[PDB]
Amino acid sequence: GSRKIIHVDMDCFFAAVEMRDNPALRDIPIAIGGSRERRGVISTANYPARKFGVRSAMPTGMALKLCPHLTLLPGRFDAYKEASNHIREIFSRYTSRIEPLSLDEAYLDVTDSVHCHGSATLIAQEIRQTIFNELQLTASAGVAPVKFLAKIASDMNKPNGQFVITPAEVPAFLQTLPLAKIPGVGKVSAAKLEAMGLRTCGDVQKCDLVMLLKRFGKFGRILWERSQGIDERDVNSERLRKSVGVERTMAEDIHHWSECEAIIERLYPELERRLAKVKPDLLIARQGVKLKFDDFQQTTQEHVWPRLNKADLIATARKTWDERRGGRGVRLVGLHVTLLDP
DNA sequence: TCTGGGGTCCTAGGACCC
DNA sequence: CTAGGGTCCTAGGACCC
Ligand SMILES: Nc1ccn([C@H]2C[C@H](O)[C@@H](COP(=O)(O)NP(=O)(O)OP(=O)(O)O)O2)c(=O)n1
Ligand SMILES: [Mg+2]
Ligand SMILES: [Mg+2]
Repeated sequence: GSRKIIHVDMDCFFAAVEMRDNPALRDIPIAIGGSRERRGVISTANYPARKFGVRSAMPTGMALKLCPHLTLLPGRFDAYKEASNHIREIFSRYTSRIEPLSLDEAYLDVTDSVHCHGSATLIAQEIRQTIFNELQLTASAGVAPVKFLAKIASDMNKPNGQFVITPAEVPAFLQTLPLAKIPGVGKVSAAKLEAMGLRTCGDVQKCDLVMLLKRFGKFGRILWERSQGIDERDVNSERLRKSVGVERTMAEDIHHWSECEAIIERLYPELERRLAKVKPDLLIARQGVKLKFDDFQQTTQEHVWPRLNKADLIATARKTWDERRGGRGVRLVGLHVTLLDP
């Protein structure tokens, strides 16, 4: 039969949090990101800032050119994590089939429920209302027979709204639905599709799957599927974090290896703590290092390793710095571990 | 404007053992 | 009648939040 998926997405998450915890903001253009001297980027802006065209992933200086009297906050992640924990707890009250995607997003599966007589509409409605009650903070939601359509639905009545797609409304919805709205279809893909001539799902509904498979491979057949309205993916409930990293971007490029080693030594204790929380004994399936150069090119050097240790990371780093650097300076130094299957 | 810090999933391409 | 060609790694892209 038809499944019942709800996707929930907080509104302007970080900015919403700083707004609630300080309404002295609330009406000024603010953004969470790094400082311009520290070569930072906008993590998120509120609507008064977006008004000036300030977006997430935008370099901070650019956001400042668009909004000089922007109020930039560094971030308070433990609070965001508190809110995430909270809304997840709320999600549980209605179902066990919950797949978190981030601090502020999740998929919920509710096709087997008595909570609103089967009304995904009313359960979503509730969830949002109690998020506003308990957390004093808004939320938007989408409802659909499949994941990606619930994702797309949760945007369509944003902010503090919800939207519901029924199996009856799907082909109508799909005929004029732009490809760039489907998750996983970013600007590169959305360009290749333009050259190919594809803009709506309805355009893909009438092409040749052999072609998409030849020019896109996987996440090419997916497009054909989603355009036909198929997404047989399921809420995972026990999806676990496969990797953990810690990386730092410096205010000035470094050109001395001593600087690099020093930075690795400042970063490792932080890779320690975070690892000592999924595996307090220090797992490792693989470990590795990351260098970003002045020309904004990066390289990662990882390998199979038994257990987390600094010496191997510094060896690998001294080697990555002597073999891939090419006289360049480095803006970013990073540490990284992959984790085991169980 | 001069571009973060976390992560996900795919793929090419090399290297090694058979 | 000095394997080649298949596996399994690593590096990197694209995308997500
Ligand atoms: N590039 C990005 C995008 C998201 N994030 C963080 C900041 C956001 O508050 C949070 C939520 O992701 P998001 O839903 O895409 N953005 P946000 O909730 O602020 O906007 P809306 O969902 O209301 O449109 O992730 C980030 O740090 N870097
Ligand atoms: Mg989001
Ligand atoms: Mg959001």
